Amino acid sequence: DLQNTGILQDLENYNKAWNDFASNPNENATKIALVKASQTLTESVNNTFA
Amino acid sequence: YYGDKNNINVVTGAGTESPYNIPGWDLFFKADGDYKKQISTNVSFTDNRW
Repeated sequence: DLQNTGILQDLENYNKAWNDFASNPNENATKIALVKASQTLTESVNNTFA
Repeated sequence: YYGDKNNINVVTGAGTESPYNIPGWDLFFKADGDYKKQISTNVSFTDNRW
């Protein structure tokens, strides 16, 4: 348990990012940061899967 | 009016949104249905012996 072992936390960080994108839906900046939370989250999965 | 008519919304649910505004039309051109027509003659009337 890396405290909710990292990758299970990647989603939560990624979960909250939608709250931010939800908070500013037209303001794309929230998407960008949210997109990174997507992209790192996927990579760690690939790395974990690896 | 220049805006959507959905509400600004945020999801916190097992299938729940959260609306927290009013679209601009709903003030700008909103049907305040309680009120009624005020119809008048543009002409005015008098005795005309004088």
